Amino acid sequence: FVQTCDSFNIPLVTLLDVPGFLPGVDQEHNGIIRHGAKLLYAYCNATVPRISLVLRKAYGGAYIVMDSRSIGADLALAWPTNEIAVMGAEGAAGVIFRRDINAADDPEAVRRQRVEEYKAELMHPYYAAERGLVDDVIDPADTREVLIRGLAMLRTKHADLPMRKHGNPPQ
Amino acid sequence: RKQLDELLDIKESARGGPDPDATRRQHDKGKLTARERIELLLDKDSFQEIEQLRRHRATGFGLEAKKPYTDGVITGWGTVHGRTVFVYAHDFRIFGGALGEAHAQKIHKLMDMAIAAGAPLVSLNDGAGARIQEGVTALAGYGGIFQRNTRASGVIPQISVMLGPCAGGAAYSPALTDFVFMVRGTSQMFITGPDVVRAVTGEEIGQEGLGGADVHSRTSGVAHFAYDDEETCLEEVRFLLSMLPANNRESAPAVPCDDPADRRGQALYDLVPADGNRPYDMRAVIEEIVDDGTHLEVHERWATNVICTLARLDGKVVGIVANQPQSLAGVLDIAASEKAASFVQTCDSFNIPLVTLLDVPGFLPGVDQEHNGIIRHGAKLLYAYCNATVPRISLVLRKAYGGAYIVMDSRSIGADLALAWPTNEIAVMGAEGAAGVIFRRDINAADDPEAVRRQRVEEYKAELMHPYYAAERGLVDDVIDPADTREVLIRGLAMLRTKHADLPMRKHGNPPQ
Amino acid sequence: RKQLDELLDIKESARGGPDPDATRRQHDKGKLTARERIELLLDKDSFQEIEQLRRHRATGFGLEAKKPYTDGVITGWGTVHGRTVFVYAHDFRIFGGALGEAHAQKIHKLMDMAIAAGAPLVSLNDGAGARIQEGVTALAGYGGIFQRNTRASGVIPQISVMLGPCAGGAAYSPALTDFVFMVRGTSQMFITGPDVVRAVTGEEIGQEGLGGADVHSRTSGVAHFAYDDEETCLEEVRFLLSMLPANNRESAPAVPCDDPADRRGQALYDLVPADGNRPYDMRAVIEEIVDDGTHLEVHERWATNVICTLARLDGKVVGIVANQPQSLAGVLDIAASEKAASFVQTCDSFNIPLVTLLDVPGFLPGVDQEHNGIIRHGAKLLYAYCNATVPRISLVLRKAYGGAYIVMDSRSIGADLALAWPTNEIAVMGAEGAAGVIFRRDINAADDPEAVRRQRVEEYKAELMHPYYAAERGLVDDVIDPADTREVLIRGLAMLRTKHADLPMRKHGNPPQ
Repeated sequence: FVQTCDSFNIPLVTLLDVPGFLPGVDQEHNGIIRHGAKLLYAYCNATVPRISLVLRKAYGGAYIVMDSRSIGADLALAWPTNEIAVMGAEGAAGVIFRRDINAADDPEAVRRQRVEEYKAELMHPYYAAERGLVDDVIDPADTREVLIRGLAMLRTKHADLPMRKHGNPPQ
Repeated sequence: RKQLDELLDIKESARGGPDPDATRRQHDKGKLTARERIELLLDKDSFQEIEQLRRHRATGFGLEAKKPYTDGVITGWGTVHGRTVFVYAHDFRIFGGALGEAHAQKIHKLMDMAIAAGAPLVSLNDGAGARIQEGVTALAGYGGIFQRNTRASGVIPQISVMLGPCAGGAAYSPALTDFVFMVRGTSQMFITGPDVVRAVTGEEIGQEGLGGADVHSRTSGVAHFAYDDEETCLEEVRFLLSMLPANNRESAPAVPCDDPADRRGQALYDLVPADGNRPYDMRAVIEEIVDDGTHLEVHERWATNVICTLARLDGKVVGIVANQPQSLAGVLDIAASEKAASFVQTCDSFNIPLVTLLDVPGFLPGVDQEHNGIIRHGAKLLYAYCNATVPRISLVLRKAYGGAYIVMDSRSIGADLALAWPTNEIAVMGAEGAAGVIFRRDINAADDPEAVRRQRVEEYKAELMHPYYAAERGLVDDVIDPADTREVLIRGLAMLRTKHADLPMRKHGNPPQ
Repeated sequence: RKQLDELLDIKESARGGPDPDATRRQHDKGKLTARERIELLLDKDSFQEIEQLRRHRATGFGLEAKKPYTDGVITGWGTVHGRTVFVYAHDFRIFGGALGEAHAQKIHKLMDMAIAAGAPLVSLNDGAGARIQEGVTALAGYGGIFQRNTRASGVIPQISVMLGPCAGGAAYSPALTDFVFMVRGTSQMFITGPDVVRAVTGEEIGQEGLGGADVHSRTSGVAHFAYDDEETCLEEVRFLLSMLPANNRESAPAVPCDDPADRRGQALYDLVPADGNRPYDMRAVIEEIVDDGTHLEVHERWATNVICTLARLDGKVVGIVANQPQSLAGVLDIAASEKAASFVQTCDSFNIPLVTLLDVPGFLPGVDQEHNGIIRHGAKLLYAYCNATVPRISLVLRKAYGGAYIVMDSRSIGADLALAWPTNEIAVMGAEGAAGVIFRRDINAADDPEAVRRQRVEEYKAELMHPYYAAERGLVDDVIDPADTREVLIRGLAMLRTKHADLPMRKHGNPPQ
């Protein structure tokens, strides 16, 4: 769909609420690595206006593949309900404070504390906006107007593609 | 003089990595260090390093205390067989080779230098995932890597060598490159690791069973090559680089050839039965034809019903796509279509001529094939050949039936030359089943309708499917002595060397996904 | 929702800046806030902000304690007269508007959006230098700004509005833009500030004396415009944008014109003396000729011996270069050459036609001019005209002597049309000088040498310097009724509107520095 829209000069709006990729032997053995790369390639190679908007979850590689600023989106927006993170706080605090959790008279209160400290520094709804990974956090009810105004500013976008016969996208 | 001593100390401290315990843990796993791998890849003394002394600038969660030199990736350039190559190599000893902001900017800088120079880019991968301590800031670093893989695609050769664990988004970087090499035991690739698959699906599986070199080499198609150890793997990376151009503005480098070029292939008379039911190893045919019997097979252990291999004819690189009658009777299926499409596309973008050897009875039948989309996967091979502008020669050895004849670089989809052996059967293969309608009057007359059907089918085949029918209609350019194959291909490719073809005005085609 | 209420609170907290004292301190200095300036520049309710919530991540020297939203810069886009314009404005209330790493990346992002969209870029500058506390890391942020100013140069109009202090490398960003506006009293620009000049050179000077709007407007040439207040300044920025195209692929936008193209110019008979010794204001001539007497003079108060101004003829933008006989007798000097070269280059790159009005006796003589390089500075104007591909019309009102005639868009350097009034004197030098050299021998002999001279001068002036000499030899295309000037220029420009001229195959010329 991205490839078709791109080649016929149709602007792309991506709405994220994605926890990750489908786990399983079925997915890895049938090549999610090469099939997932097709979506990534289509967005990276796209030259039409591109806006991404995170509604809720945007975790790990999936955040990056769904037209993140990092792969060339012209604008990235988020709702105040956004959770943009590499992984869950429980997992991250788990590894970082392994030593402090193993010790302590109350392992489960030192875990719950380090999770809250991790979330407060690295995983809150304003973290992405404070670092420029998203361009604004918006009132959900303004979504229609913000997309219209973004696309109108981007209507004249020229981007150049490299000198080649064709890319070698994943088959 | 104080300053020089300080400089030798800091360089020695950066070269040795963060501590010698981390080196021992790496060697204990049967893995080499980033620097040992760069030395095996590159010509002696060719390596020039960039940003050796780079360190992270992150804070929180103990990062201020652990700022090792290189920040976990070694970046620079050297030579392979005298030609410049750009390389980056993760250092697993530094945060498990995990991606930081500074680490990522070093990779961005090096990838940009490869694209700017028009020279190949080799990744020696041992490190996946964002540093959890840096957060999404570091995750965003993968974006710039993906953009650069995509900009470089079909511009400079990109080789990915997997020499360690690779979990999550990071695995997509190799997927965007031209060739993926894996080492058995020490390397794995998956998007979601075994811990999370157990928790979610309930399936129980180890790292090797989920995403080992044997999985990706034989089942998934993610790995083009698999090797027992790092030494053999990096030897074959050097050999592949010797068969590829530096960039899409050059042809693969030619070598001097002692192998005469008029050397007759009388052995082909015995290797290929005239009995169309008996199989053979198509590799034995390739080995007879190409310079010194040398070829580098890609996806050797995936979809073995097709062969994709790089070889030389009169010292000049060629890519060969060939049905393997030994394996699923040489039919095309989803996997073979994906394998051949990928190979044709790569050769085309790097100015490598294509020779297609046909012995194909059709496509693999089954609910499995139709339900999982052979229509859109088979179209990938068709698109890759139709869209190809390198010299293209097809040669029918035995069977070429239906759509499969047309898809395997027929003259009808734009092959420059089509040849056939006298053993060729080029047919539509629907006569059985058309015979009912075509001969309905004769069958209805009966006195054994089945034997009058079988007779009229044989009469149809004798008039429209004999060995000289294609040649008499111009579907093939000649019927040749099998033993002249090597010479005819050499002379064909030499006539086509100067072929320019123009591609249409577009951003890109919309090939089937 | 709790989340919406939190969002309105954080946005209100970002809009109002770090503390309520800071706004009053900005107003007390006679300055507006960044947001008030953006409201004066842009059409009501057109402004869309990006990265309002961005905050720094630096840790030196007490920074970790004050991380205000937005950093020190407001970035976004809106419209001026319905056309999209990109803007960044320093917020002096945050670290004195000084450049941090995050602040710089916001500016990089916004400049990239302007270049990608092909629309003008306006900087509302109130911020001096890198944050000293962030160090070389922050300083390197200016590099990316400089690269983008350079890539954008002659592609999109770049306007710099100086509304505060500007010390150091930062001043070079405006220098790379097309037009610099300054406000008297509240704005200054210098590379080295008064503190450091005292310590090193021992000269004592204030900020206003070193780099005020009057210094840069009248002496240095760094400022194209100067205004008493911000309100008039930003009104004139909007007016300049209405005369410029969005990018180098468009012409300046035309407006409807009810000022007839038909004769209006009988006043020119009185404004311009036939007595070649007597001055006049060349602006009075321009005001007669152009639509409604409206023109926007650039570098009004610098090198007043030349006029560069933007006006309209029949609703279409034109750039006018004209000698000012009122000021240094209308000679060309270093400053005038630099001023006109800059103006011709800008008009050419933005597809604005050029009309040149000559009344020029020669170049300013003296050691000062020759020793400070009139040879290389005069060549800048020559290069700009020779290299120009827009429609070009020159019109000689009175004097056009020697190299000055040739440099001011003569037919000989590629003017499409050259016109003259019947008051024209086109010659290699004055009659006095020419007769002097030609008849040196006959004057030095005979009786009444200062009477033979008087005779030969009168004969030279009558025979070689009459108003029809140039026209009879094809150096000018026509001699016109002064009162027809407006109509002849309109008709000439309309014939030349479709002019395509090709530029040579090169990275860039090597114009004189």
